[PDB]
Amino acid sequence: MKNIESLFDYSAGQFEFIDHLLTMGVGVHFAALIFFLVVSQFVAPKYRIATALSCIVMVSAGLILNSQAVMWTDAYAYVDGSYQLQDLTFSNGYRYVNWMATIPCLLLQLLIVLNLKGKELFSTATWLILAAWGMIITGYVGQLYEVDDIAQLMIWGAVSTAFFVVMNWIVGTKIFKNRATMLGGTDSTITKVFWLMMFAWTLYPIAYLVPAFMNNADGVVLRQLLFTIADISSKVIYGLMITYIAIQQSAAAGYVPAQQAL
Ligand SMILES: CCCCCCCC/C=C\CCCCCCCC(=O)OC[C@H](O)CO
Ligand SMILES: *C/C=C(C)/C=C/C=C(C)/C=C/C1=C(C)CCCC1(C)C
Ligand SMILES: CCCCCCCC/C=C\CCCCCCCC(=O)O
Ligand SMILES: CCCCCCCC/C=C\CCCCCCCC(=O)O
Ligand SMILES: [Br-]
Ligand SMILES: [Br-]
Ligand SMILES: [Br-]
Ligand SMILES: [Br-]
Ligand SMILES: [Br-]
Ligand SMILES: [Br-]
Ligand SMILES: [Br-]
Repeated sequence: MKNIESLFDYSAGQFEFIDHLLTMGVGVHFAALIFFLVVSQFVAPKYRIATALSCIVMVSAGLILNSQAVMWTDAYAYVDGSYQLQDLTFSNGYRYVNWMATIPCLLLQLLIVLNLKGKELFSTATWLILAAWGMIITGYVGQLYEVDDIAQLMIWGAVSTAFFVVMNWIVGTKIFKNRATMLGGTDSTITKVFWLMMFAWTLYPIAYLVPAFMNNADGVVLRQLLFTIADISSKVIYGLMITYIAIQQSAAAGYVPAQQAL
């Protein structure tokens, strides 16, 4: 009731497009899961946790997308030419709770391939996860108001954006100060990962603001489209680049299965 999805009836085309976006997302993540599983054997032990974290992200995201898909079809029924709300079973909040889990995994695998270790790894990961959780929690509270109090959505979103900016400053600083440690030419690749991250993660706050500038059924569809683009880019494409960096550094470090795989 606190999300704009509950305010509208949906045409068959809108309803089925959203359903298909979610089910396609399930398939893409679970297909990627198998890929990350199989290639982990070609990653040196020092970096293998990075590929395992991608497996965890894939199944976490895939399970939540699958839950959303079923909740979507549970909540609406085709009545008198449109899909109409029948039950209070759909909200975007499950995405937020999930981010609490997937964002730390995405950040940790970056720090691993940057060759951080020991106290700097633990300390950097701690500040980053705290900043990320602050961002997610304040965003979560904000979107509880996307129907009733747009002013409060904006203020919680400004607080959330402050955490986001500080998080990105930490990430960028560690990347640019440590890329000279990277092997196999991946000092060039990691800079592209950072820019991919900036692009993909910024799509989420744009989706968060849809209720302010497109409060109608097509805005609901656009938000799910943006989430889909952002999810694939921030989790799947990002994970593929992290895995490439892990294998390339594994090979440059003399790990034979990595060398043969490449
Ligand atoms: C809610 C309103 C708040 C509005 C606030 C607007 C400020 C945005 C400016 C920068 C964002 C920081 C993004 C992080 C970019 C990377 C920075 C970095 O990596 O620094 C390089 C380092 O200094 C070299 O070694
Ligand atoms: C796979 C999911 C990812 C990488 C989620 C990332 C989410 C964000 C970067 C969220 C950012 C937000 C803001 C900066 C302000 C508005 C509220 C959020 C939480 C959507
Ligand atoms: C309040 C929340 C704080 C959460 C802090 C999280 C701490 C995570 C610390 C680092 C995890 C590293 C574990 C994997 C080791 C990889 C090193 C390697 O195998 O080469
Ligand atoms: C239970 C798991 C959550 C772990 C939280 C620990 C990390 C803390 C990070 C920043 C907290 C930001 C506080 C925002 C809460 C105010 C919203 C409200 O209470 O209405
Ligand atoms: Br239609
Ligand atoms: Br239509
Ligand atoms: Br190793
Ligand atoms: Br997720
Ligand atoms: Br179905
Ligand atoms: Br490259
Ligand atoms: Br939201």
